[PDB]
Amino acid sequence: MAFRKSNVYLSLVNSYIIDSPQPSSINYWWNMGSLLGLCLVIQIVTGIFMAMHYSSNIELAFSSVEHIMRDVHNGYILRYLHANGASFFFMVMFMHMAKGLYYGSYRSPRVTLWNVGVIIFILTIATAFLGYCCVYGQMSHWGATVITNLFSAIPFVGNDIVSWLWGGFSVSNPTIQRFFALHYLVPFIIAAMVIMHLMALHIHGSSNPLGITGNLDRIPMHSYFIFKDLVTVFLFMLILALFVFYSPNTLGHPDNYIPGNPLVTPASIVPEWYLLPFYAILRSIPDKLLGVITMFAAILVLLVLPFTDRSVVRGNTFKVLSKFFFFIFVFNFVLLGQIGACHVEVPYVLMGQIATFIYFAYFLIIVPVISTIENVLFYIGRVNK
Amino acid sequence: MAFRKSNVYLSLVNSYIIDSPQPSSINYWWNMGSLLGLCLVIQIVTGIFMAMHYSSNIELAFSSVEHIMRDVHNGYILRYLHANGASFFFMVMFMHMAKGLYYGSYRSPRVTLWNVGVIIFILTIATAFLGYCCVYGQMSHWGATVITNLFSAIPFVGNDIVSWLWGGFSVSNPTIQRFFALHYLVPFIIAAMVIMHLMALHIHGSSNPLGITGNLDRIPMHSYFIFKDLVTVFLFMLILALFVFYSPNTLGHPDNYIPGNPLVTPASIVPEWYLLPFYAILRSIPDKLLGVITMFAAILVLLVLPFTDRSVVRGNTFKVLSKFFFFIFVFNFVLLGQIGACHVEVPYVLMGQIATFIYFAYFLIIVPVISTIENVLFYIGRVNK
Amino acid sequence: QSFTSIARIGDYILKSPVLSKLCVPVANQFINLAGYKKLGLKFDDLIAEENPIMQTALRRLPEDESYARAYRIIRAHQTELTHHLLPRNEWIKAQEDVPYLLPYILEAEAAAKEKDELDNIEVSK
Amino acid sequence: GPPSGKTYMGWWGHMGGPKQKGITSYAVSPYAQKPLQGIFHNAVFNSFRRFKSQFLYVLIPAGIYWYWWKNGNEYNEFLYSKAGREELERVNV
Amino acid sequence: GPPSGKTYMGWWGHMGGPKQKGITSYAVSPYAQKPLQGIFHNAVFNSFRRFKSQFLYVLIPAGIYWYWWKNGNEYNEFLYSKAGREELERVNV
Amino acid sequence: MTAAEHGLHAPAYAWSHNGPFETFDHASIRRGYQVYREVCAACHSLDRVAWRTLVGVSHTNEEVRNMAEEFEYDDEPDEQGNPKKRPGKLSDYIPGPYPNEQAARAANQGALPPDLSLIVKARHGGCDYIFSLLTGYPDEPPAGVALPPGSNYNPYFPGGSIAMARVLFDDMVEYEDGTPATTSQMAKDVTTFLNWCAEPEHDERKRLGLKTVIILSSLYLLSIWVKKFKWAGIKTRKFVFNPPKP
Amino acid sequence: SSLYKTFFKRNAVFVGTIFAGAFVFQTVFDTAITSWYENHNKGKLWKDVKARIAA
Ligand SMILES: CCCCCCCCCCC(=O)OC[C@H](COP(=O)(O)OC[C@H](O)COP(=O)(O)OC[C@@H](COC(=O)CC)OC(=O)CCC)OC(=O)CCC
Ligand SMILES: CCCCCCCCCCC(=O)OC[C@H](COP(=O)(O)OC[C@H](O)COP(=O)(O)OC[C@@H](COC(=O)CC)OC(=O)CCC)OC(=O)CCC
Ligand SMILES: CCCCCCCCCCCCCCCCCC(=O)OC[C@H](COP(=O)(O)OCCN)OC(=O)CCCCCCCCCCCCC
Ligand SMILES: CCCCCCCCCCCCCCCCCC(=O)OC[C@H](COP(=O)(O)OCCN)OC(=O)CCCCCCCCCCCCC
Ligand code: HEM
Ligand code: HEM
Ligand code: HEM
Ligand code: HEM
Ligand code: HEM
Ligand SMILES: CCCCCCCCCCCCCCC(=O)O[C@H](COC(=O)CCCCCCCCCCCC)COP(=O)(O)O
Ligand SMILES: CCCCCCCCCCCCCCCCCC(=O)O[C@H](COC(=O)CCCCCC)COP(=O)(O)OCCN
Ligand SMILES: CCCCCCCCCCCCCCCCCC(=O)O[C@H](COC(=O)CCCCCC)COP(=O)(O)OCCN
Ligand SMILES: C/C=C(C)/C=C/C=C/[C@H](OC)[C@@H](C)[C@@H](OC)[C@@H](C)CCc1oc2c(O)c(OC)cc(OC)c2c(=O)c1C
Ligand SMILES: C/C=C(C)/C=C/C=C/[C@H](OC)[C@@H](C)[C@@H](OC)[C@@H](C)CCc1oc2c(O)c(OC)cc(OC)c2c(=O)c1C
Ligand SMILES: OC[C@H]1O[C@@](CO)(O[C@H]2O[C@H](CO)[C@@H](O)[C@H](O)[C@H]2O)[C@@H](O)[C@@H]1O
Repeated sequence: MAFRKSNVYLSLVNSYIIDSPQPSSINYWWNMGSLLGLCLVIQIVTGIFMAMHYSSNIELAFSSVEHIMRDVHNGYILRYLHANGASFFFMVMFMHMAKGLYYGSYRSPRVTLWNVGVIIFILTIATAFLGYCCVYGQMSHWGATVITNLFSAIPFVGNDIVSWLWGGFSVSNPTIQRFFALHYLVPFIIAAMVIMHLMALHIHGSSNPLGITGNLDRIPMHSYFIFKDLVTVFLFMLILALFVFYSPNTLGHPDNYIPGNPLVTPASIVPEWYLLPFYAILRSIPDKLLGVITMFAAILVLLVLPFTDRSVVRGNTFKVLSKFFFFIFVFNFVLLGQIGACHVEVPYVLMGQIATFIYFAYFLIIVPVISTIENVLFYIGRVNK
Repeated sequence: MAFRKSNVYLSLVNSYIIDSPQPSSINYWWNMGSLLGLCLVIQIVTGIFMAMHYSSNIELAFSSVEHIMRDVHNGYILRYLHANGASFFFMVMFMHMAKGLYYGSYRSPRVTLWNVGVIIFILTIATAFLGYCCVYGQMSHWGATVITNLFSAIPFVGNDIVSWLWGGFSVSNPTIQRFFALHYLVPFIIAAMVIMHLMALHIHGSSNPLGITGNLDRIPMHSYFIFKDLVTVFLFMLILALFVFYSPNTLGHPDNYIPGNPLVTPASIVPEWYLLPFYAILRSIPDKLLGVITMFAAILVLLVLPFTDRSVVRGNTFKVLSKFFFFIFVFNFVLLGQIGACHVEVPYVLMGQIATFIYFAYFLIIVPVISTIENVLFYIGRVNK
Repeated sequence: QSFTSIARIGDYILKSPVLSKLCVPVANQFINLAGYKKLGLKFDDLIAEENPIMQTALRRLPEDESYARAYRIIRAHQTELTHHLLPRNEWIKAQEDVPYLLPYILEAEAAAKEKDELDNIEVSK
Repeated sequence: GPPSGKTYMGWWGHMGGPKQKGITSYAVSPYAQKPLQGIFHNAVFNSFRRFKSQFLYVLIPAGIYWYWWKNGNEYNEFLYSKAGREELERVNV
Repeated sequence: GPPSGKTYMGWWGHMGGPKQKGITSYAVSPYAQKPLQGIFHNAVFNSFRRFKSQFLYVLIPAGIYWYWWKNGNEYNEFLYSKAGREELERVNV
Repeated sequence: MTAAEHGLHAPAYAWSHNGPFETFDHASIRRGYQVYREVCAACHSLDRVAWRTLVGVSHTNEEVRNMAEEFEYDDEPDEQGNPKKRPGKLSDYIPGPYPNEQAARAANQGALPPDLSLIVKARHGGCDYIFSLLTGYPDEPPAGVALPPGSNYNPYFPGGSIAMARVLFDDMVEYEDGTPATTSQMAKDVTTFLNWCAEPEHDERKRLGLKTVIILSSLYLLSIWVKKFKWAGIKTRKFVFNPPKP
Repeated sequence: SSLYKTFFKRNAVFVGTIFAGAFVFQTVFDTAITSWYENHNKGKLWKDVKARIAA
């Protein structure tokens, strides 16, 4: 037997990266996974190196990031890579998830795979949030305040949890310092979940754009997909380099270049772009508690897809109605994000409420109705009886 | 089949902790591994929670540990658990390694298991070093100073490596801040290494006190060993509790209760007890370069044992000469530690030099000579001609 | 260390009256102090088996002795786990502590040695 | 290792697919093929055909959403101009 | 699942040992045994068994090292007392 | 190392807080503070100790509030930006005697009196050493020992030559509770107070230790009994061999 | 032991009861320890000294 298959350690590398039987027809959309792995490594490495020059003290945080920006050799590259890297991490993750909805990657026998993914998504969002808090700009402070306060909605113990998360009367020293400690911790938890993710992927293998069995024609991971993934890796690095060196602050907010001030919430306050859709959902509900529940349900409803998809075939490739409504969903998500960046004003408030409804209706009403209808369309459109 | 065997995640738990076939006769010495797992968890959990109230800046480091001792609820418990925990971690690792030496655990087919273990030992010592530096007491400063300087012995690039490690002209702010960053990192690498350790352990299973095959009589891990391990878990906790609440500082040095001072090295300087033997080895060589080499070789020589043991049977249980020299070695190791705690004075210097030679001679001379003699003794003591 | 090597040195001593009168007694003492007989094991039962030579030997060992070996091993692990010794009347006696596997081991070792030599023979044209 | 829970995928030699018979495949070494410099003129026009079968599934919804946004954004601008303060006061509170 | 290497240990049903025949074993339910009193009957009585059999292999090297330590420790004490400064000047530099 | 260089070993006194079940003597802590304030404070700081920690330990809320209000601290500047002072509060730390290291060394012939907040844990010997040092100054150094101009002989100090002169003398303080203020009594009292400064969690630490050790001791014995039960079938397992027929 | 049978009758104690018992044990055990501890240290505690200092 070849040493790569016989050795205890290399055999794992071989089964996941070398001899892994991949469906011959997977397209570039199946390259997002490896790209997400790259993102995690970029975040961890750039983060550890910056951590070496960081001070979590609330009185020293902002200045310590400025110290990295000015005094640390190549320090601006670390920060711009880390910061822009976060956004790219989310853009690639959204595409990874979208790819899933589209090709029915969430359905049997891959539900465990999908559920772990939803878990990872939540963890990543919390991580990115904790990270943003460590800069301690104006957006950092208020983001920390709003988000920790999200828990004050829990009845009875509500305000107690917030006080506990803060470690005091308001977002202050104890909060920033613990948030840095947790920011360092979660990425390793995510790495562990990614292993669980890959474990669940492995026993069933990847699906393909045709939505049918790939067992009749598999090709090895090595060379074919190792080199195909390299294509997207370089593209990913090219686009990211463009932002890091030429437009480092386009995806950010100017207000975060201002030290946190406990007495002033800027009128120009806006959440990080990747959280806008969820933020818009929360604002659409004129009730505190219902607002936070709906926003959290917006993430959890992703778990319902395996059951509401009544279709007898996996994927949207051969489904006119599903393909159409899928894009309604994508652009509705984008719109929810746009509403998020707007002020709570007349036309926008209604648009957000209707878009929020469409967001939930997609998983709970549209998918099951459309899939059922298509099941019957495929049948009567050929069966002659 | 049972869900614990068919589920992708549970089957891992089942194979390592439930249905795992253990030799029916493994004694309490085989409980040290589970204990090291507990230590790692204890160290990580307590470290993270303390991390929430710690400041790496060389000016706030010492006082932030004092802040954890005085202002943090149960903070002194966290710190004493962490500090005393580190000590117990080494006492248990020393016993685990000694168990390995005595029972020929390092012998084929468990060589990789042993080698990864040597890796873990090194990472664990480096982690402990980095953690001690974070306190920033007198011992911390000078320990950071002496140990980083170990690399100045590398010819040519030696001094650059040290300036690079320090991040300046001497152990200072950038040194403590990166050391804390690194202290946070390595425990996660050790965990990764522990998983590799267990993977190697799993393909061959544990050995036993008789040194012969355990294949004829195995009993499941669950119940028998899950409960046998619980016995040592509680005794470990009881003893750690005795130190933590009743004698929390007897294993440390009072000099680390004095803030580090770059201009004064205390005359009472002494390394942490678990590092004393290696310290004694280095101190025995009247040459800078040769001194660091020999000290590092003292750890690496553990790698030669699989090849220097010529015995035709695994383990010391039935070998009078091997048993006697095994204890010479153990006691020589304790003496090396006691020598380390003494001053560089006449009787002690020669004793250390002699003990250092005994340490290396055990692996390179005594073991191969004695094992060869015992092979012949077992033969001529029965065969007629 | 190979058994061929052990045997070569051992036979040499065992044939020499001078060395034999000097060493054997010390060896007898060593084996009694070793204590494996008190566990009911024969020396050959102690040989580490996780290597090709021993697997070959254990394969070739006749059925009946193989079942006997298995019993001594199982009985030993049980005795050892209880922290006792077997009653004296169950201890292996010196007469019984016979090198039953040794001939199979030496045979396997010689075959591998030849195979190694033949795999690396040089040719003189 | 322990008994493995069976899935819908196997490995080389026992992939889990149906028995294959009667199908023959042929392939030529990449080393013996035209140095991939024949992407244009031979099959450059073959493109567009791919994104002509799909553009409507993306474009119509994108168009539906673009106008909904453009329509609401203009209304907002009017509501907040001197001219719109009349309607703004009514629709607002 | 991929083919991994062979080892000297298998799993329940194919552990890797020789074929077993002729051995019969017996056991009794822990529920039917005398409510554990063997902690102070056959544990304290059989106590010091593991002691008197092995202690010499530990005690002799322990004693050798302890003596060497005490001897060198006392020599140091003398070397640094008033009575030892003469021999101290000699053996040192 | 010579005896002089080592320093005299400090004997073991019977501190009422020595022992797994003993708390500090709070009356001794309270008396110790007085000795610190009236005798040591002039040269030694207690920087890590906040007034509020004395409350409920050696003084009442009122007593500490009044003690703190006798000291000035930098307040927030006025509306014009000019600096202003304010009376201390429970949240403040016991003020030191010197503005900086330079001023301290100047008032002590180049020597720097260390902060005593951790002195008990920062020296081998603990309380025994502190007490022995404070009460161990002889009237004159031993014969043959030349003392550096500005130094004082104390056998317990490594080297024997210490920059601090003996400061404790019979009845230099008048204890509030009428206790005879002898040198050794004062030494005993401040040392006790200094131990509290270094280990304020002491009393609470030992109380939890008793709880923790009783639970774990029980847990340990329990686990042994349970283990023996789950292993009873294996421990008494019997084997019999009947050579199979060929 | 019939003392055990009357409460659990040949069944092992269930989690709910175990947890419930743990809650009762914490309260009762703490009180008993604090009580023993404070009494062993009578005259030394601040509350005891505060009573003394009355002038
Ligand atoms: C956004 C900020 C962060 C993200 C940065 C990273 C971006 C990567 C994500 C993009 C992605 O996944 O796109 C996938 C689609 C699907 O494509 P497909 O149906 O499987 O491909 C058939 C190939 O042309 C076969 O052709 P090929 O022989 O493999 O060469 C393909 C093409 C690949 O180009 C790429 O870089 C891949 C996107 O190279 C070229 O000839 C053109 C070079 C510009 O690729 C597309 O063409 C997009 C269509 C909308
Ligand atoms: C400073 C930091 C220290 C941290 C480390 C703390 C953990 C220490 C681990 C101790 C250890 O590994 O020692 C193992 C040896 C080997 O022992 P053996 O051959 O396998 O046992 C036969 C049993 O009696 C079987 O007997 P058993 O029925 O399983 O009960 C055994 C005994 C176990 O006690 C323990 O907790 C084990 C140490 O329970 C009792 O009866 C004690 C009642 C008070 O046990 C000994 O001989 C101990 C002397 C070294
Ligand atoms: C919490 C909720 C998570 C979900 C959030 C989702 C957010 C949206 C994610 C952003 C990007 C959207 C990615 C689109 C999803 C995958 C698209 C896809 O797979 O398209 C496949 C389709 C044709 O593919 P076929 O396999 O069916 O072809 C068969 C040939 N016989 O090929 C096509 O349709 C053409 C490609 C379409 C490009 C996508 C355009 C939308 C771009 C959004 C712009 C972002 C604004 C900032
Ligand atoms: C870098 C390299 C590091 C390695 C250095 C070594 C680590 C330092 C040593 C620390 C303690 C380790 C003690 C030795 C390890 C356990 C030894 C062992 O496994 O002993 C087994 C033995 C009896 O067991 P048997 O199975 O052989 O009995 C025959 C039954 N038929 O059991 C016995 O013989 C009794 C065990 C006696 C232990 C006494 C140990 C003395 C240690 C000094 C303590 C240090 C504190 C200052
Ligand atoms: C850091 C996060 C993640 C990493 C590193 C990761 C990585 C991967 C990898 C390597 C693959 C195989 C190749 C591919 O399909 O791209 C994969 C497949 C998959 N992942 Fe993820 N993933 C992550 C997050 C998620 C999330 C958030 C979801 C869903 C909510 C998800 C859902 C899926 C699904 C369903 C598949 C199977 C797709 C198919 O074969 O059709 N993953 N992932
Ligand atoms: C793997 C996922 C990670 C993500 C998604 C992530 C994301 C972020 C985000 C959003 C920020 C704010 C960027 C800005 O606007 O300045 C940030 C900051 C920071 N992160 Fe992370 N991070 C990750 C991992 C890590 C790790 C492992 C460390 C290690 C300690 C780390 C250390 C830091 C530090 C020190 C900062 C502050 C300096 C800065 O602004 O870049 N991060 N992180
Ligand atoms: C974080 C530290 C470590 C962990 C968690 C760990 C854990 C374990 C565990 C759970 C076992 C099986 C049960 C036992 O024999 O105790 C084991 C076995 C073993 N470990 Fe480690 N170990 C560590 C470090 C080391 C080191 C430093 C070495 C060697 C230099 C080592 C050598 C071995 C060997 C040789 C065995 C097999 C023993 C036998 O079956 O005879 N381990 N270890
Ligand atoms: C294998 C695990 C670990 C080991 C062996 C270890 C060891 C040490 C040691 C020896 C010290 C100095 C103890 C003292 O004298 O005060 C220390 C301090 C410290 N460690 Fe760790 N550590 C470990 C893991 C962690 C982790 C994961 C973190 C970070 C989340 C952490 C954070 C700290 C902090 C905050 C200090 C300073 C407070 C103190 O002095 O205890 N440690 N560590
Ligand atoms: C009873 C009140 C006092 C206490 C409890 C006290 C305690 C101490 C202690 C424990 C040391 C540490 C010695 C060592 O390094 O081991 C010390 C040093 C010192 N003390 Fe005091 N002291 C007191 C009053 C004073 C006074 C009034 C002054 C200032 C005139 C003074 C000046 C010094 C100096 C200069 C040192 C430096 C010793 C050296 O390094 O040689 N002390 N004291
Ligand atoms: C990293 C490693 C750290 C720890 C390693 C130690 C391994 C032992 C884990 C103990 C789990 C016991 C579960 C038993 C079980 O499920 O069997 C259940 C029975 O469980 C019980 O009776 C509960 C007894 C109380 C368990 C004590 C908790 C241990 C304290 C935790 C300390 C560990 C840090 C099956 O019982 P049955 O077989 O009779 O039907
Ligand atoms: C969180 C962790 C997730 C899972 C971890 C597993 C992932 C494995 C990734 C690691 C890839 C690197 C493998 C290199 C090892 C291959 C060589 C080898 O195993 O040789 C080993 C010896 O290895 C050693 O001594 C050191 C171990 C290396 C430790 C690396 C940090 C020989 O072992 P061998 O397989 O040949 O045994 C049969 C021969 N009688
Ligand atoms: C450092 C980590 C190293 C990586 C090793 C991973 C080992 C994991 C050890 C812990 C195992 C404990 C959790 C396993 C959960 C078992 C239940 C399960 O798998 O149910 C799953 C569904 O699980 C989910 O939806 C969410 C799983 C989230 C896990 C969060 C930790 C049922 O999966 P099922 O096996 O029945 O699939 C049948 C085929 N259609
Ligand atoms: C110790 C760790 C803790 C406490 C972690 C808590 C994690 C909570 C959630 O993660 C799972 C949460 C981050 C996630 O909710 C699902 C996001 C979508 C929340 C989106 C979000 O962002 C905002 C933001 O970023 C801002 O910045 C300036 C300002 C904001 O209002 C003005 C918001 C905001 O109103 C909302 C809803
Ligand atoms: C960024 C990461 C870095 C630089 C990691 C470096 C790792 C180095 C080694 O770990 C692999 C090292 C810790 C290990 O050497 C093998 C130890 C046995 C070193 C033993 C050691 O301790 C001392 C010590 O503790 C002191 O305290 C006050 C003082 C010391 O002299 C006065 C020493 C000393 O003279 C030696 C040899
Ligand atoms: O600072 C005290 C001062 O006293 C001198 C006077 O010669 O030393 C003698 O008196 C001291 C105080 O009683 C003793 O501590 C000292 O041991 C004794 O020789 C000076 O040397 C010293 O500076």
